[PDB]
Amino acid sequence: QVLVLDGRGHLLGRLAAIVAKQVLLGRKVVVVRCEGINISGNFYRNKLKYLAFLRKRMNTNPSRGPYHFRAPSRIFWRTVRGMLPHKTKRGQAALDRLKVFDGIPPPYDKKKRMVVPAALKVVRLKPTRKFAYLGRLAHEVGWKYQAVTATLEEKRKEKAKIHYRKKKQLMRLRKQAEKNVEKKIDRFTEVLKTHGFLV
Amino acid sequence: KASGTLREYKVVGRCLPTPKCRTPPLYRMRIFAPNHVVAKSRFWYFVSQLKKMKKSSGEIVYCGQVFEKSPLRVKNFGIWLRYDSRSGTHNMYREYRDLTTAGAVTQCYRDMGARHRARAHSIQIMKVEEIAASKCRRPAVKQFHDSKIKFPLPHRVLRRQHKPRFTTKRPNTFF
Amino acid sequence: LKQLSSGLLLVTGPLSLNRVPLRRTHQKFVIATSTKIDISGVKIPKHLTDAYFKKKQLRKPRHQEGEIFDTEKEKYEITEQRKVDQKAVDSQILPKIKAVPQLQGYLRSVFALTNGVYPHKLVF
Amino acid sequence: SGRLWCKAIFAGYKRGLRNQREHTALLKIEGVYARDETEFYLGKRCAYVYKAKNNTVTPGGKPNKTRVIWGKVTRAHGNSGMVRAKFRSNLPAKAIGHRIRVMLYPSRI
Amino acid sequence: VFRRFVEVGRVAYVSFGPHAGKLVAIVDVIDQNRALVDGPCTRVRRQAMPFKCMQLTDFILKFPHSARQKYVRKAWEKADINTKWAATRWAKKIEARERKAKMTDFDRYKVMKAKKMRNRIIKNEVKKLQRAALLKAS
RNA sequence: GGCUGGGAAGGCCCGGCGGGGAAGGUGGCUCGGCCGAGUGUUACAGCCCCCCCGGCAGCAGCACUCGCCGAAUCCCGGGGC
RNA sequence: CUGCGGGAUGAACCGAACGCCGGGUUAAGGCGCCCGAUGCCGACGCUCAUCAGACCCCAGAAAAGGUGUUGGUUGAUAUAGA
RNA sequence: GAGCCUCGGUUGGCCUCGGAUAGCCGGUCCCCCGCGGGGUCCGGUGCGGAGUGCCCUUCGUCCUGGGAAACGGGGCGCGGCCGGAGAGGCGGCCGCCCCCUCGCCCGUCACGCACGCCGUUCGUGGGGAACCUGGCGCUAAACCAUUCGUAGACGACCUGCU
Ligand SMILES: [Mg+2]
Repeated sequence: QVLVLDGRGHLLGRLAAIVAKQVLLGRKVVVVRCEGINISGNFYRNKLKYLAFLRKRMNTNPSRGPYHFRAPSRIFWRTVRGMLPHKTKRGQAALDRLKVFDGIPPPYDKKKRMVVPAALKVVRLKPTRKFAYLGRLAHEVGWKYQAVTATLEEKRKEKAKIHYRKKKQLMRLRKQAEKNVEKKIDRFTEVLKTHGFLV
Repeated sequence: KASGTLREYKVVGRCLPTPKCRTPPLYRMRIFAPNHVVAKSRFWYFVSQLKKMKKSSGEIVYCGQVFEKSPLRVKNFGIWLRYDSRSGTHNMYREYRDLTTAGAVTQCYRDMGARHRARAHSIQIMKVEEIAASKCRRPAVKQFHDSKIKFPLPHRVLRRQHKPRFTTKRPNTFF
Repeated sequence: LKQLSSGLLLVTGPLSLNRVPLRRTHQKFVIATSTKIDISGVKIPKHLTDAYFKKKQLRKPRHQEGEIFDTEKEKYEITEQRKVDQKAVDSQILPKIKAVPQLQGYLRSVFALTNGVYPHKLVF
Repeated sequence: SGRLWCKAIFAGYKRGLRNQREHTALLKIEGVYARDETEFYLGKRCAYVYKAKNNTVTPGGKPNKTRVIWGKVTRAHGNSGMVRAKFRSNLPAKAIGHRIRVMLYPSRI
Repeated sequence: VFRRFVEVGRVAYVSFGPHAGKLVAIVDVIDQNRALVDGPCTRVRRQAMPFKCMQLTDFILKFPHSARQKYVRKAWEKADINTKWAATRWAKKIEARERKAKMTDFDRYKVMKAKKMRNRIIKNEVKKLQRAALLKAS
């Protein structure tokens, strides 16, 4: 009953608008791997935009001024918050349902994560256009834990490779076992393929 | 003047008969307009621009849509333009490839609006003529004059991005 | 089975299968499926009318004072004639629906909505 | 023995940008995302079920804490499967983005 | 690495539009994203059709680029495009989708029972095979 | 119902006239097993296309939905609020 | 002396003018999220900006340049070989 | 076991990396590397059927009376071996007792059949507070007061005292 989305290959605003709309409808949304987010335009454009945002601060007291979060997950969180009525109680309650993470944390490392084709770079962006990765942008503006995240993601990918190898073995054995006892399930298979299955 | 899916209208008109001139001559024009009501207005505008004739002093003798003779054949159409820019006016010749003459004129209007920011009211259509494979000046039309023409669909960006919005599979662009 | 004089639908699921006796149902509260059994060769009793299924209790002129007057009796009687009519109808209905395979088990099942199932998408 | 109502979400009231009409609610039925599948749900009964501190009566059962506000589907709302609904009492606006069950038995098929 | 090309005589499948889900053959190319199409054996007349709404299969019949609707039909019949298309996995999957769409509640109950038995049998066999494989490994 | 007393299209086609893409053909060359595939040159039609002479029910703004205007030349039925 | 919908904001702008309500439909404006509605399998083209651009009043720019790119006009020469 | 308050809900999916002018699955006759990984070649699909346009589970009960399939499940079943550290907070692998004949097709009836009328059906033995059963373990520290100056407007801070 909770949406888990993989942030790799998704555009910032395109995914943020959809996530905010779903969150306002009472849906619980989890966004994972926020370093895979990419933004349209060359890297220098987005670097300059984030530096210009960094310049924004209260002259009399920067502590009370804007909070420039450097983590990619917090950057995505702020972009989503910009698309919500966060000043109202309803907006805050909706924003409480949102949850973002750098990398893929252990609570969600063993879950299937969905992707939104309406926010993917391969779909929404021309192949000849340039883009910038959110992880590299964050690392060059103050982020500290890019290498640790990369190492943990490599370990997680190795574990996922082991699990996927086991799944391949299980599926291959399942397919062979179906062939072994195909004579005892012929009547069950015929009715399945009569109504539009296994075809 | 606006634009839609234009149709070709043949409009015939003359000045009102007078005792001085018992039998005034008849004039006809080719007008591409969304409907006959605006076709009559365009005919009167062009006739007043050319002849000493106005709507009050004249009448419309016949107004009728001109059907495409060969809608099922692909043809090359040459259109001679007369439009106004921010600066002075200019004369243009453009070529389009379409099944119908009205479709060619609509493509001309769309292309003029896209490339030169020219509205419909600033554009005057002078002559539209069908041309064979030869006598074509624009390489864009000419590159399709090939019996053994081959081209694939390299990057098929999928539609239905909002048909079921959350999916576990990433889409495919190679087909 | 039939539509009565009042316009209500004479409904009867097999008692041995659905535990539904001879009852009336309304059209607006019933989903009509695309599954029909051959019921032409049955004889529904004529005395089974709309006036036959009606309430009888709640008479006025009792004392009414106290913890009494129609809060008791705790039940409604079976009215054994109903059982005779139900048995007579079922003895004819049951073999015809048993002729079609898996039809009795389908009747024993209960319709419900599950995840990913939408009534407008499915066809009934 | 199972669920006999379709899932819907109270998206909000009928409104413009700066004016809100609380006598008509907007519903988001799950699985319907076009102005062509909403014809099935037209006229369907809808209820907003909630619980409260005090006990209330219950038809065919002992008193419970559950109270409901009954409603009716009126018309579709703008090409996206959104449905306009009217209730006997306007929704408390606390149920924004909460579950509203639309029944299946104003049957006409 | 392309195996599908817009060639004169290429058979195309219409994804969406008025003639959705109907085969059609390319006659001539009108523009970059528009071509003259003709569907005589599939109840499709000769009119322009954009490349967006068509996905072309691996069937190509040979006829001149501007044939008058008569020789293309003859080539379609000689090549027997309908039978070849019906033999393909693509049409079988489309028909499976249609069968799923038209399945009634009684048919859904039958399918539920059939899967209920079949999956149990298959998973019992899978467990036995897993035990045998573990025995072989040790 | 009208129109260009609709424009094209579909089928059997018959007796002709010319023109053009450039093909079961030829051919410099190239790629594989005489054939298959790709380019050019004069180029008739056994791949075709277009105009002119003429005639058949097969039509109908056609559920092969290629683009009109419509209603004493217009009526019936159903659903929701 | 005048409320109402839109122009984020608002004297005079656009629409439209006021008894209390229910249903339907519009104007001017809009339909990624805030925010009601394109969650159309919208159509044709143009544009890369290390100062992009994004709607009367209106909240900002000129002369002069660019083989950056996209169309048009005119003029020559090229198998007697540019 | 009652006993107050507060709400959301109304089957789950336990998972590769990934590219888009490309990808998925096996055998790998062949080679290399630590049962597995990598490469060459070969064979099947690709508008994805090893499809989220998807998969998994049935959502009436009980009697006996047959066929197909079959040793599966349960007693918050009891004891060992592990994986999992990013924010693990979940599962996997083995030993011993007892109980049941569960899934699919048909016979066989019986289940307040409450006589048409709404919040039915669950995650939930939900979360917070106060009171009734037992088995296994507990014995205080903080502050004030006093004291000191590495501290200090007052608070605060650094220290000592069976
Ligand atoms: Mg409840």
